[PDB]
Amino acid sequence: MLDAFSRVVVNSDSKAAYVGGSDLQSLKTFISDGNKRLDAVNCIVSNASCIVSDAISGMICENPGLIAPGGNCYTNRRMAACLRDGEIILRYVSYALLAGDSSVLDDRCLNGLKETYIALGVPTASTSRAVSIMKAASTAFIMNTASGRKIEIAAGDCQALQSEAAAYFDKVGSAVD
Amino acid sequence: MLDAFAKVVAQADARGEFLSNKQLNSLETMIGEGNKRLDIVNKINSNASTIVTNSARALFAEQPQLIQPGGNAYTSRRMAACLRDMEIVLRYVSYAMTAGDSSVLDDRCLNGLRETYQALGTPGTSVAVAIQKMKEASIALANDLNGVPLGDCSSLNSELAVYFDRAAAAVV
Amino acid sequence: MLDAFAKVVAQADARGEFLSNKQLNSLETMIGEGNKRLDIVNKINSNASTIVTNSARALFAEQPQLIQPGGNAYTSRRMAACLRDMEIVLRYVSYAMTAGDSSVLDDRCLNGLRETYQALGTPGTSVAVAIQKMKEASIALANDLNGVPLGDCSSLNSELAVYFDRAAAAVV
Amino acid sequence: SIPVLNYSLSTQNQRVYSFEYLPNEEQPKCYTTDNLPAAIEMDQIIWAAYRQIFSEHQLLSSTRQPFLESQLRFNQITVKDFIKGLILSDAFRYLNYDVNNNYRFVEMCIQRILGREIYNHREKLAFAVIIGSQGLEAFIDLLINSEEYEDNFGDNMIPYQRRRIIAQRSKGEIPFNLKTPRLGKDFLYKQGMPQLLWAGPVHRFRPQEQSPKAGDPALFLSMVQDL
Amino acid sequence: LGTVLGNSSLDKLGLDKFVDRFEVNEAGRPDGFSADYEVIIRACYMQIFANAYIMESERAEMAKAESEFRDGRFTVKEFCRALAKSYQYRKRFFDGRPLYGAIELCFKHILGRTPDGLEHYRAKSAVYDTKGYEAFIDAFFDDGEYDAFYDSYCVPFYRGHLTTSNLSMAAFTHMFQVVRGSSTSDKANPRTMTNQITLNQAGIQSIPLAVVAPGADGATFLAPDASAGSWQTGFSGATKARTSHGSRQEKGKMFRIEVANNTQYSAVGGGSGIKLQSRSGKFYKMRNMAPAKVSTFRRANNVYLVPFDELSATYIKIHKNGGSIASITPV
Amino acid sequence: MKTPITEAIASADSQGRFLSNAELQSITGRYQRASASLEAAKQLTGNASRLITGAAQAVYTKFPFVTQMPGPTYASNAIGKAKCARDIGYYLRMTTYCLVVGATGPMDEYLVAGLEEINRSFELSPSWYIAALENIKNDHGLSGQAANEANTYLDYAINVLS
Amino acid sequence: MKTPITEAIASADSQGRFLSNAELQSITGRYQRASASLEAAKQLTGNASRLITGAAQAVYTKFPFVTQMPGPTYASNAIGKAKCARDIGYYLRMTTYCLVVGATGPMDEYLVAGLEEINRSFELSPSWYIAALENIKNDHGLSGQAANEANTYLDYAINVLS
Ligand SMILES: C=CC1=C(C)[C@@H](Cc2[nH]c(/C=C3N=C(/C=C4\NC(=O)[C@H](C)[C@H]4CC)C(C)=C\3CCC(=O)O)c(CCC(=O)O)c2C)NC1=O
Ligand SMILES: C=CC1=C(C)[C@@H](Cc2[nH]c(/C=C3N=C(/C=C4\NC(=O)[C@H](C)[C@H]4CC)C(C)=C\3CCC(=O)O)c(CCC(=O)O)c2C)NC1=O
Ligand SMILES: C=CC1=C(C)[C@@H](Cc2[nH]c(/C=C3N=C(/C=C4\NC(=O)[C@H](C)[C@H]4CC)C(C)=C\3CCC(=O)O)c(CCC(=O)O)c2C)NC1=O
Ligand SMILES: C=CC1=C(C)[C@@H](Cc2[nH]c(/C=C3N=C(/C=C4\NC(=O)[C@H](C)[C@H]4CC)C(C)=C\3CCC(=O)O)c(CCC(=O)O)c2C)NC1=O
Ligand SMILES: C=CC1=C(C)[C@@H](Cc2[nH]c(/C=C3N=C(/C=C4\NC(=O)[C@H](C)[C@H]4CC)C(C)=C\3CCC(=O)O)c(CCC(=O)O)c2C)NC1=O
Ligand SMILES: C=CC1=C(C)[C@@H](Cc2[nH]c(/C=C3N=C(/C=C4\NC(=O)[C@H](C)[C@H]4CC)C(C)=C\3CCC(=O)O)c(CCC(=O)O)c2C)NC1=O
Ligand SMILES: C=CC1=C(C)[C@@H](Cc2[nH]c(/C=C3N=C(/C=C4\NC(=O)[C@H](C)[C@H]4CC)C(C)=C\3CCC(=O)O)c(CCC(=O)O)c2C)NC1=O
Ligand SMILES: C=CC1=C(C)[C@@H](Cc2[nH]c(/C=C3N=C(/C=C4\NC(=O)[C@H](C)[C@H]4CC)C(C)=C\3CCC(=O)O)c(CCC(=O)O)c2C)NC1=O
Ligand SMILES: C=CC1=C(C)[C@@H](Cc2[nH]c(/C=C3N=C(/C=C4\NC(=O)[C@H](C)[C@H]4CC)C(C)=C\3CCC(=O)O)c(CCC(=O)O)c2C)NC1=O
Ligand SMILES: C=CC1=C(C)[C@@H](Cc2[nH]c(/C=C3N=C(/C=C4\NC(=O)[C@H](C)[C@H]4CC)C(C)=C\3CCC(=O)O)c(CCC(=O)O)c2C)NC1=O
Ligand SMILES: CCC1=C(C)[C@@H](CC2=N/C(=C\c3[nH]c(C[C@@H]4NC(=O)C(C)=C4CC)c(C)c3CCC(=O)O)C(CCC(=O)O)=C2C)NC1=O
Repeated sequence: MLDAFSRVVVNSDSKAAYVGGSDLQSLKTFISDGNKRLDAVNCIVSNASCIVSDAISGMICENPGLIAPGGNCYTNRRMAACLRDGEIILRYVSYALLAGDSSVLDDRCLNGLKETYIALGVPTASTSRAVSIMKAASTAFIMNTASGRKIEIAAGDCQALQSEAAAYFDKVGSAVD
Repeated sequence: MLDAFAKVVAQADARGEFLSNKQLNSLETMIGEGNKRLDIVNKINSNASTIVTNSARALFAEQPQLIQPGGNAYTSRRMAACLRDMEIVLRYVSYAMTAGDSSVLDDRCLNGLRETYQALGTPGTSVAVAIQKMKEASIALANDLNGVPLGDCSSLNSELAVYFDRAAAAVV
Repeated sequence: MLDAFAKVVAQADARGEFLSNKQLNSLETMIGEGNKRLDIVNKINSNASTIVTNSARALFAEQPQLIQPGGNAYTSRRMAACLRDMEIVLRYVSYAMTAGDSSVLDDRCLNGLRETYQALGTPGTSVAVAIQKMKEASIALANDLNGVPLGDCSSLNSELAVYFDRAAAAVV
Repeated sequence: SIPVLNYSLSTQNQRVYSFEYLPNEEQPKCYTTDNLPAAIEMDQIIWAAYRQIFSEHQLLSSTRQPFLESQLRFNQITVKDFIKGLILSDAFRYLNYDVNNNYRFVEMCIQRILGREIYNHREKLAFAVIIGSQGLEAFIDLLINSEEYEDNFGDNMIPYQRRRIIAQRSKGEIPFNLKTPRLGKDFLYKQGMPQLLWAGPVHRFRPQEQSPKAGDPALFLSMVQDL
Repeated sequence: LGTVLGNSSLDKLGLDKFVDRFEVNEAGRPDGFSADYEVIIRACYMQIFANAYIMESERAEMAKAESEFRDGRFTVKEFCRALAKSYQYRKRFFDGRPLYGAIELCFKHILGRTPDGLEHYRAKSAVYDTKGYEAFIDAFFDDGEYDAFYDSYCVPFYRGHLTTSNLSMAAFTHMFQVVRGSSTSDKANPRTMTNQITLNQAGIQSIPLAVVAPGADGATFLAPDASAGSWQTGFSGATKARTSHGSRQEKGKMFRIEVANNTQYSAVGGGSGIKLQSRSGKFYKMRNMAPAKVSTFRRANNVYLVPFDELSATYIKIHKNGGSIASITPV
Repeated sequence: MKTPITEAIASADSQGRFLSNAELQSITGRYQRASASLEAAKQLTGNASRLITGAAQAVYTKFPFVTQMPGPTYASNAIGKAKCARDIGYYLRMTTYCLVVGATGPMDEYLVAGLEEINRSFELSPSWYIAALENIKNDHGLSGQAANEANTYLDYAINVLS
Repeated sequence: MKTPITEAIASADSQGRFLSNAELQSITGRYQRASASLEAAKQLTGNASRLITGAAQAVYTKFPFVTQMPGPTYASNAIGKAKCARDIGYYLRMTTYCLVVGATGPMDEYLVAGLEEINRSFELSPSWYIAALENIKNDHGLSGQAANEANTYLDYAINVLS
């Protein structure tokens, strides 16, 4: 596991040199953008089970073959494991928003997952669909544009960070496909 | 590849003996019932494409997953691969129904194949349901009392259901 | 490649007709005599090596030039090549004895061959003498009244002599 | 490094789509490590492969290669590497190579490995240069690693004669090992021509008076017996 | 990932997550906080079931034993034993698969190494056949090994990769066949899902497999099976052999290369997009210029033994067909 | 042409060897079915005309648009009717050949090869011929093993067009 | 192993094809010779012992030097006699297998392949066994078609060693 700090340290370690002024300046921009990242992680963490609810309910309600008898959502137990997997995907994505680096997600959640879903018989296109719904849902919560919960935040711009979170979800969705 | 005979000779030689009289008597019984065997295989081959396609209609109708986008059945090319796969498994079941022993079905078709339907992300459980859609049709045509002498065929329909259950057991 | 049957059906289709009753009846007569044909081909195959080597002994003894240095039987490798060529021509005569029609013998072996034993400096006239040493032996084993019931086989022996005469006529 | 010169191109059978759906005949059976053959079917692949390169009479107990067999049966090589290491084996070089006039060995290589006749004389020219400089090794490297050979045989298949016989006809084309035997019509010319081969002429003798003349009925006899 | 980045080879092998360790450091019964125990409890399920999925319904199973860990009754040794005896652990690991499969799992769950030699397998199978199942489980727990490594107060961890526990070099490679990633558990991994023994020819004969690091091109793969030649007849076209004996070793050392995803759609012949045999749709390779309906690659995953001077060429050809390379080990 | 006989010759040719007993067993089995095969073959030739006419009529009754569609390819002219009966005549001819030869070799050679490309380039469809062969299969009037010899091949062509 | 059955399924498999009527005719013909094949197979098993002892004795009478040579290969010991009867026993065993199977597959698999290298490395002449098989071919005592089934294979092994 590596944050932004550790990635600057590792790159400067293979460079075999001190971090210096330039790397440090970009990391100063990380720190000044810190509280926006904090409130952003608070936005994704709050109402997150509701995100998983809406996402998987959208996945099944768009594609009704999963709940059809013989499908991979067809069993009550299978629906339980389905819901929990959505929850854990969103969990490690939330970690990748705190760390500012995808190292936790790449080392821990992303790796071995294609071979697991393929090893179970889980349809991968449906998983990338659910990851996509959590992506747009998560960006709409992170931009205070949720149609049900428009909570108070101080006004500002955070398009950078929304592109960052969309990069993590697209990393998972490209990882399962 | 081995038929029913070459397996008995292979065991007998691997022990390095003559074939015993009792073994010969039972083997005479197998030869003495072989017309029925030819008949069954003829009643499968002469309906084979209809078997495949009708089981495909049943399959895609009961599981509507496969056909829609994001599914293996959806691609035009992959749809043909799906149909072909069913044809292949029917072909080898017919071979191993003629030879008597599950030998050609266990080396040319079924061997390594569950490993392969996990490298393609294809639900092998749904493939075994496709084979379960072929077994019922194939036996239902095998037990047609029509054109053929009446009599006893149960001991051989039991021998047909073995292979279809073996393919279904081996893709999963 | 064409047997007895496929020649008749190939002519009939090449004219685009049904088979008349007369063709069907003669074809019934050929089917009604086919056991004798199988018997001859059994009696050639099960003695084939002996046929080859005895005709080789006869050939080399009668025409000593091939065996001595300079000739074509002189080289040990060439000698072995000589023998197995005799085995080859015997093999295709056995094929065309089964099929009834000189079809496999006239496309795979004999056609092109006289051209080949003119690119190697091999006397094809001597090869035809070897075939004349195999015809004698093969018919002399074909007419063995032993283990086989008595009957009339001149109408078939004569046909067999056709193929051995055709190879001898076609390597020269 | 001086590539192969641009040559012409002819039209043979191997470049059409003959619609032999549910093919009835004349397809070699197929000899492939793909079907996971047991001991026997392995031996049938091995013998067929030997005949295809060495072809018939040349294959013999002495030429036979035990070691490449023992490697092939155990999975240590591909069939394509077996065919290659076959041609590099020297028993194939003493017979079919030391005899053949360089342009002619090009026939038996492009034709015993690819299963097609040469397009024209120019093909024999170019490929004979590259075997004249690089050695036999890199020539066989050229044929095997070629796009064509990968396109139709892949990694484990014995080469066959492509489209020798048409579906509706019997004649087709003469068999391959028949077509290019080994000795070249003109190879001997440089040495002493074969001698003491008369006995064969001595044995078959016809008086001149017995020989048919023009206009007799007997000359056409053969036609009558075929009808 | 990359062995070089960060100066640590092991973490990027997929075993980075499993460093976390869990020793109860609190003496005396915890009456009300209920925090450390629910974490340690959860870690016991993560170890013993190896990330298998247990639900509220399935939390009713082993609720008693769970309520005995929380009391001065069981050490985590004995709690882990109690989780290992129960209905669940038998459903998953024991009933579904054979003893060799089951034996190998029981070492992944209880000791966290793999069995190395056949002697471990003989011992545990014989304990089983003499006495049954519960003495099988005891015979894992009731040995010097578990007591020494964990000392009855530490939740079990993976140590088979480590050099400190004594195991045969193969137990290293076998270690990584048994553990693939944080995600891969028991039902999920292809090699050992349910019934199939994870290790058969390899586990028994101490064949060092190779490592395919999890993820990337080689993430999805499984070795093709080999038979034994004329005696005990078996097919010989299934895979390249591990050995490469003989004269070929000329032209440089033999490299055993594993290719991982072979597929019709991916196989292109070097030129982008799927080539069409006929003008209208026919896509399999023509045999004798007659349509065949046989897949160009029969199974996804053929191996290649290739000597050094032919490497580059082979390396090209795999990438021409869109096959992806799992692992390349010098042989 | 694929016979049993040429199949056996072809296999033992490919193995480079003299015919073994195996092949002779195969030839035996061709000869011991050939009598029923010829009984079947004579009756189909014996009433081939009425089978053709009945078949084309059945094609028309099942597909009534064919006799009504203004087109080159449809039997609404005086040409597509005669050509309709021409092609049906061909199938029945090939079935009688296969009954004489004793495999599907004549039909696989003279009929089956490249027929999809004909039915693709000329707007031809399997259903029109499928319907014809169903009528022939229902109304040939053979009995016993001769009927099985007819229905084998008649089914076989249906397997080809489907 | 090469049977008629595995040969036909192998050929139809290599052509990418179902079992058509041709191969079924071949399997039929295997079944309608198999009764004579088994009658031949039971009498060979029924008196295998005396066939072996008489065979080895015939080999000794024809070749008197074999029982007199000092060398180990020759049956001048108490060992080469037992090993002599051992090898003759092998051939008679394989013939009985091929009479059961219906082709020469068991002999070609278990016995024929590699036999030159044995008879070349151990200085064993091909004729010895030729003489043995000639006695068995003369004294098996079968009659009719069963005798043809035996003499086919017994001749076949002689064609192998010559
Ligand atoms: C650390 C990260 C991490 C993950 C991301 C998951 C991934 C994961 N999911 C499952 C397992 C599962 N995952 C699902 C989920 C699905 N149900 C469906 O209808 C959908 C296709 C899909 C949700 C979108 C299901 C149903 C199972 C159980 C499958 C089964 O037993 O049939 C398993 C096997 C073990 C188990 O059964 O729990 C694993 C490793 N686990 C982890 O440890
Ligand atoms: C422990 C919990 C915890 C949090 C939840 C955050 C909450 C937080 N956010 C900001 C501050 C802020 N928060 C946002 C966030 C945004 N504004 C927008 O218009 C977008 C809707 C949204 C995108 C995420 C912005 C833009 C600021 C002000 C800019 C900045 O301080 O960087 C501040 C600065 C102090 C202040 O404003 O009084 C704090 C403490 N920090 C914490 O320590
Ligand atoms: C010699 C025997 C032999 C077989 C038996 C097949 C088996 C097989 N099928 C596929 C491949 C395939 N097989 C199917 C078939 C299926 N479609 C579905 O809806 C069903 C579940 C199923 C039919 C019942 C599909 C769809 C693919 C392509 C999968 C994909 O690319 O996603 C592949 C990979 C190569 C390819 O893409 O063609 C292989 C080896 N191939 C062989 O060589
Ligand atoms: C070359 C092709 C070829 C075939 C297709 C078969 C056809 C065939 N079947 C039987 C004969 C028979 N066939 C069947 C078959 C069955 N009867 C039932 O009621 C079941 C529906 C069905 C199960 C398979 C039975 C029961 C007999 C009679 C019993 C017997 O002869 O063993 C006979 C004996 C002769 C006769 O009846 O006139 C023949 C030749 N044999 C061949 O040589
Ligand atoms: C399919 C049919 C078919 C054939 C009929 C043969 C014909 C044939 N024979 C030879 C080749 C040969 N054929 C013979 C035979 C002869 N020795 C003599 O003393 C006699 C004149 C004559 C036997 C009657 C010899 C000796 C050679 C080798 C010639 C040489 O190398 O000098 C060759 C060249 C290849 C080789 O060396 O084997 C060919 C094509 N091959 C086939 O594929
Ligand atoms: C599979 C191998 C196989 C064979 C090798 C043949 C063997 C064979 N031959 C005959 C039967 C016969 N075989 C011969 C043959 C001849 N008699 C003569 O005196 C001539 C020497 C010789 C010339 C070829 C004759 C004349 C008959 C009896 C007439 C007849 O059945 O047509 C029969 C009829 C049944 C019986 O006699 O018991 C059989 C099965 N058939 C086979 O299926
Ligand atoms: C029973 C026998 C036995 C062995 C032979 C070793 C072999 C071995 N070495 C390492 C592990 C290691 N081995 C080395 C050694 C090397 N450092 C270098 O600069 C050189 C290339 C090389 C010494 C010549 C290093 C550096 C590691 C740690 C690698 C890493 O973590 O990056 C590991 C993994 C476990 C660990 O980290 O200790 C193992 C199994 N272990 C055993 O149990
Ligand atoms: C380049 C060097 C080189 C070698 C040294 C060999 C080694 C070798 N031997 C065998 C294979 C074999 N080797 C033997 C030999 C044995 N029989 C016994 O009774 C003894 C124990 C032993 C002789 C002393 C046998 C019997 C087989 C076949 C084993 C089987 O199929 O059961 C195989 C597998 C392939 C095959 O079946 O041939 C290989 C690679 N091969 C090579 O390429
Ligand atoms: C050897 C076998 C063999 C066949 C089976 C036929 C098949 C066949 N039919 C046609 C051609 C034709 N076939 C038909 C027949 C039809 N009219 C209809 O109303 C019905 C749908 C159908 C009869 C049931 C017609 C009408 C044509 C001419 C089509 C046109 O020119 O538009 C052609 C193109 C050449 C031609 O114009 O004759 C061919 C190859 N030909 C063969 O050589
Ligand atoms: C599967 C088939 C099969 C066979 C057919 C035999 C063939 C065979 N025989 C011997 C070996 C032998 N075979 C004989 C037999 C002979 N004694 C004589 O006086 C006669 C000439 C002759 C009997 C007719 C003898 C004597 C030996 C031992 C030779 C020696 O050691 O000198 C050996 C070498 C191994 C050994 O010593 O046993 C083999 C392979 N083995 C097989 O596995
Ligand atoms: C009829 C079958 C069906 C569903 C089920 C939904 C599922 C769904 N939710 C979406 C997307 C989505 N979902 C939510 C979460 C959700 N909204 C909230 O305000 C709260 C409190 C939530 C949890 C209770 C958000 C926040 C978004 C982003 C859009 C938005 O701003 O609302 C999207 C858009 C996906 C995309 O952008 O690609 C879909 C398809 N749609 C369907 O057609």
